[PDB]
Amino acid sequence: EAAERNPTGDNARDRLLKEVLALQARINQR
Amino acid sequence: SSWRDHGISYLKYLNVCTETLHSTVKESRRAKYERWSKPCYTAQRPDGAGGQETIDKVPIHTKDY
Amino acid sequence: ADVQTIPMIRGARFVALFNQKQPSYFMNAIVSLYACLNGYLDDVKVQYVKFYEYLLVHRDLGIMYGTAKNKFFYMYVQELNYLIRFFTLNSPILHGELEEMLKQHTHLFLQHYQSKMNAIKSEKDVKALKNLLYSCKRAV
Amino acid sequence: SGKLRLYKEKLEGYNRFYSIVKTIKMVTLAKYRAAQGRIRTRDFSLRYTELAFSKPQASRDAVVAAKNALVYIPITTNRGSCGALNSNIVRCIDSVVSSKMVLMPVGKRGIDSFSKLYPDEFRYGIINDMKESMHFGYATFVIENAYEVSKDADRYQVIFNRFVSAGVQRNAVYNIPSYEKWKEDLADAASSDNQKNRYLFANALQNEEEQLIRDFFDFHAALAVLNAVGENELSEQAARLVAVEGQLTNISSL
Amino acid sequence: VDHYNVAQDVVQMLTKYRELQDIIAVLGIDELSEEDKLIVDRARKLVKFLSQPFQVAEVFTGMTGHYVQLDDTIDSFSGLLMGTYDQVPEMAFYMVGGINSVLEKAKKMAEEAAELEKMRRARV
Amino acid sequence: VDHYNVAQDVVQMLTKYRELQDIIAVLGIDELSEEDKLIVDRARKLVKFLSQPFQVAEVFTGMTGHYVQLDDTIDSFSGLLMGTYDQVPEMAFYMVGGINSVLEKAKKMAEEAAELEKMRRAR
Amino acid sequence: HDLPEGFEFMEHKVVNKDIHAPHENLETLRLTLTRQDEFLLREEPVKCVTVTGTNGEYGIYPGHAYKIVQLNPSPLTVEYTDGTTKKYFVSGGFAHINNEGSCDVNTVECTLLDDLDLAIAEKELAAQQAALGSAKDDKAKSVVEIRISVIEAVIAALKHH
Ligand SMILES: O=c1ccn([C@@H]2O[C@H](COP(=O)(O)OP(=O)(O)OP(=O)(O)O)[C@@H](O)[C@H]2O)c(=O)[nH]1
Repeated sequence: EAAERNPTGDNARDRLLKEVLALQARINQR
Repeated sequence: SSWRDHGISYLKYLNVCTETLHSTVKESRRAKYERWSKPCYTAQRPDGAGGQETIDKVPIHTKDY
Repeated sequence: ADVQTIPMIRGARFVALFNQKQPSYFMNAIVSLYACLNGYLDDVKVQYVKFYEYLLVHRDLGIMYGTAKNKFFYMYVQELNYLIRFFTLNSPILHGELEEMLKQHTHLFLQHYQSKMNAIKSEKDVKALKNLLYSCKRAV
Repeated sequence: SGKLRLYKEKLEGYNRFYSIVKTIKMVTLAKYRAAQGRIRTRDFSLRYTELAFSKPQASRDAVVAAKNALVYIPITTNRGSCGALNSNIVRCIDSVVSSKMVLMPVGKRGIDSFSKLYPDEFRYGIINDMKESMHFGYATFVIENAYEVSKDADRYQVIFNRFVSAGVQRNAVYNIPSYEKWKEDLADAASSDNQKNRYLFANALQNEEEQLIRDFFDFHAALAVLNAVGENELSEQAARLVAVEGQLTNISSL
Repeated sequence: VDHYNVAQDVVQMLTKYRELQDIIAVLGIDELSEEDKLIVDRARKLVKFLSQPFQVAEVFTGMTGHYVQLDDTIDSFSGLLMGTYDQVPEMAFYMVGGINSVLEKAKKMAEEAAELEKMRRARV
Repeated sequence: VDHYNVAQDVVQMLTKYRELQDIIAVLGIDELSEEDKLIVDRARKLVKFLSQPFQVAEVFTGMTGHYVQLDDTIDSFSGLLMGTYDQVPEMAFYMVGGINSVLEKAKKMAEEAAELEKMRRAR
Repeated sequence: HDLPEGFEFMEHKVVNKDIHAPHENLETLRLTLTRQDEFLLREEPVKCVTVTGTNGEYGIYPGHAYKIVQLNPSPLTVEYTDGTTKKYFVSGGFAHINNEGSCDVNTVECTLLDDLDLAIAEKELAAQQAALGSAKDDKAKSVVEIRISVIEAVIAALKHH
């Protein structure tokens, strides 16, 4: 709580990985 | 009849009956039928230390029912 | 080639200790082998053996936590190499302090280090630990 | 020369690897033809079992609402060399993983594979020595342990291998809903026009006493288990014969 | 240091896979320990990943070449060893550049697979 | 005659054990018959019982050497072949002299095993 | 990833007669006598079948109403349109009778009465009787009495004919 008081390239890889995982899960469903 | 009151399930009742029926079969024919009523199953969990622990939750032999 | 027996537990840690990058001083090497021989590393995971050795040689947990009651036997006294080479590590002059030194070191190491190491799940922390252990291979 | 004889020794081992495997092919071509009697005498015991449990339900609604434990009972072989049966079953189980999943696999390979892979869902496994014929008692042992693992279970599902032909071994699933959900559906099939084919069957059970219904439920559940293990054995021997051919050809190429 | 550690880990993985490959060929891939199946799958992905389409072989490969910066070589392989890409198909690593290209190829393969699944399902 | 017969039986058993080893390698020890495993268990003891610590290799081995008499060797192997020592642990035949040393080592093995069991029991 | 249900591979389903339909005069009962997932008789036309359920004996002829019977250790009689008789003995199970003219008798064990031996049956009863006297507890006595009931049924079944 006291931490709250006072206190991009890798994101693209995470975004792509999430999309691929989503597609691989969607195909499983139907 | 009276086995239900003691908690014995129906499936165990059938196993006892089948063993008894196989008992009465002729000695010549007993071999065929008796292979269908010979317990050969167990329940085991791999132990922590590369071993096998048996689980005694269900009986295997009609004598111990 | 052919059930966690003492021979098989201690052998794997022996092999892990055998990895090196630079020659080791006799005192440091003999005392690490002694420890792994007498089962002092049984509770230590194989991956952490090198880290355990590094602390034993280049650090002193007993002094850090103020639990060192030894009189002379400390790993920072490099002159002990020749005393060890004369009397043996299984001699009354040196055996008792060595056992106490390794007994305090094991207890302190397990309590303060291994517990935290086994509790790491963050990717940043996991990667940091991996770098540490690999470095410990190339240090001791 | 040693180098030349190194190859000769290597080929000497290969030449006998074949003989031992060839004898295994003969061993597994006796048991395949011994268990071929089932091919003739199957496909008739489970007729009213279909009505009791045959419900082509969706694969999502039946697992999304896992209010209680779901007890999976995959069938796996004791010995390896069977083929891809165990691997596929694991894939079929991995695809259903849930918070409310409990595993009671069958066979030593099933226990070892499912103990390591999913370690907080596995409970314990059943092992049968392939010495006698797969009988009713073994099935009753599977069911009793399954109930004790999770008595308050939404469903008990058996995942086994169906032997369509000598070269076709598909994966089949017998799903057994617990008493409470089964009697509720049995009550709807009786009163309502829905589930016409089960209307007469359901009303013919509601007329009888409850203990008879409970015995009926357990009895048909055992039969489904008995069919699965019986089929899984026949698929096992058939698959091993095929696999023990692949090893022969690999050892011939070498 | 990161470059050195990653390289050694890759070599160790490939070394073990070679030894397991002897068993695989004779008996079969399904006669192995479940731990050694994970190593095999990771090793196979590494072997596929090491391949690269060169810009000088656009005729023999039929594909545009790639230039992979060393900082992407280290990061991509380091992540693969950790196992964060286990879900990705094996073939996605074949004839590609960095990890980003792997993910894009995986996305296309997933889209094609979904289309095929849709066609099969619609056939019912 | 006893010496000749014992030696031939040992050689035959070793030869058979090597053939059975291929089957143990491919099928596994489980699939061997009752007779075959008895050959395996007896043969392994023969393999280890042939080993002997020499009086000149004490530095290499760290144990005192043994001088086995001719009669002792024949009797010890003869009893082993017919199963007189089937219940003795396998390792009791490793790096020892005559049969007497085998029994002493087995006794020592039993004592240490009992101590380990006692230590485990206290835990 | 959807898996087939194990009943899809079975091509002999149960035919139920819609209640709002005309009646048919049937002279044959299609019997299916099964043991441990093995049919001893398959859609075999029989004139009549006699079965012993918990309440009593039922004589099932063609057109019998829909009913489910919980069998008990007892003989089962199957009489063909020839008038020839085949007698089995069952240890338990269920009998499903359909108004369409079918009877599926699934038993845990179904053995021809010829196979059973009366001499063996008699000595076995004596042994269990001694155990029942020395049977340790109530549960053990109940199990022993289950065996005696089956044995006496077998003995009585064979003494009948
Ligand atoms: O108090 C009761 C009432 C009924 N019942 C049970 O309910 C069921 C009703 O059965 P039915 O009414 O459908 O037929 P039924 O009398 O001809 O039955 P059987 O004797 O021929 O089998 C029968 O199985 C009867 O035993 C009891 O057990 N107790």
